[PDB]
Amino acid sequence: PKVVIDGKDQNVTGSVVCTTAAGNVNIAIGGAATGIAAVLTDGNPPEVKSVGLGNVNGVTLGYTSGTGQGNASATKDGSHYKITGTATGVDMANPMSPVNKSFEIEVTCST
Repeated sequence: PKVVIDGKDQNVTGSVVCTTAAGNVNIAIGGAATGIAAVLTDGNPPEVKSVGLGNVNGVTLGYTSGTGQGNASATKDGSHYKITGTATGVDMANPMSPVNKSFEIEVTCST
């Protein structure tokens, strides 16, 4: 599993678990210390509906489709998923302007 936020590798150790419901793919990495999750469509190519990166460098980052904030794309190659885009968050100290960091997620939902 590979998670990169703002060009910085998170070196994630948490396991990757994927499930399906109501025509969507739910991807989740790790647990409390990680809090990463994603929601894709079960089509090809998959459309990113949301990505949650948890709290990184003081900001709770995530992407949400149809908000005008950030962007996100995904590709599926077998069980492998690649999600790239720009996540947004609130600057707790200076809420004047939002925070935009790029992210890249590469996971396999196998074994």
